[PDB]
Order: sequence, then structure tokens, then C-alpha cells
Amino acid sequence: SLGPQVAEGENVFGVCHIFASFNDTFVHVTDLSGKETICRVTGGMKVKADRDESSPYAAMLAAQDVAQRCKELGITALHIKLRATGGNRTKTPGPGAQSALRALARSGMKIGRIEDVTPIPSDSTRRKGGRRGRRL
RNA sequence: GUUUUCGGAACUGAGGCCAUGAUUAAGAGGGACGGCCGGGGGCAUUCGUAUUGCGCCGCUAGAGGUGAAAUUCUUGGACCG
Repeated sequence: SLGPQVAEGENVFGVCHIFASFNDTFVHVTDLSGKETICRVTGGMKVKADRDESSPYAAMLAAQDVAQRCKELGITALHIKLRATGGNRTKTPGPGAQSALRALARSGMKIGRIEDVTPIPSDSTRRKGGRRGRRL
């Protein structure tokens, strides 16, 4: 797992798909094409209590672990690909995206272009729930 | 015992005459004509992302869900790309 390239002149790029719902966050790193992956730790991996799996703490620890693994293998520059749960459920990102991005930037890498790739439907099927909604 | 005067009513030919003869165009209505306007209607095409299932590839022990959990799917590779 070594590479005889230059390090001072330029940097090696990858992309990171940050998928964040209201109950779990994902920090997934692939190559530029996206077929081949590098590392993934989810927000339920760090905390052992499944209540706050979408906490900023678990997203911060997962982003720090992903950045440590990427520095171990040799990825320095990274393109952010932000995604919520999408569909017809909601479009607001979950409560770990900003914390994971700040932890990933503070770890000592380089950030390129931030992109929102949440699936926006053009009038898809019926949303889950009744006509009166979830009354609680 | 003629046929008139002793006269009861329908129709047509030709001319003259009438100041010869049809009130208007509703801030009523119908219709026609000209340029448009509108997720108005019917039929046949065409496009968009999303959902689900399936085929292949790569890292992988968690993923879903809740106020909190569980039923649920998972090294026979779930979730994610």
C-alpha cells in the first residue's frame, strides 16, 4: 500500500458521501468514480447507546476515524457530497452533517467543492402515513 | 202570349286613384364576422426525477424504527457507494 508520487507539489483527491438522516449518519469515502470505496464508519458504530446515533458527538468521532484512516492510506484532498434521507420524507439534513464536516475539516485535510445530492422527486409515490398524519 | 220600365244576390276582364301600403333597432335577446385569450373537454404521442425488485463490482458489522425499545433484515454480506 505505497505510492511513488509527489506530495509537496500536488495532492491526491477523493470524494466523501455524507448521508445524514434524523436517526443515523454515514461517512462514506470512495474514489473519484465512486465504484471503489476506501472506508466507512457509521454513527451507530462509535456510541454504544442507540438513542443518540444521530448525535454531533458520534458524527464527530466517525469523521475523525475516517480522516485518520484516509491519512493512513494516503488521501489528502476530499470533495464533499452531502445527502439527506431524501425521497418524500424530508429534505433537511440530519443533526450530524455540520459536525461531521467540521470534524473532517479540523482533522488536517483539504476540502474541495461541497455538493448537495439529496434525491429530489418529481411527484413520486404516496408518503408513508395516513390522511390525518401521525397523531401523537 | 214576346220583352222591357215595374230589379233580389255570388265571380271574373281592363283602367284610374291612395302621400298607395312593412314605426324603430332597447346600456332586451339570438345569429354572423375579425384578432385574440384560458391547469375548459375528448383522443393519440412524448418527457422528468423519485419508489420497489433484480444483475454485477468494492469496503464491510451493523442497519431500520422510537419519547425509549422491540417485532424486523443481517459474514449465505444487511445498510451505503
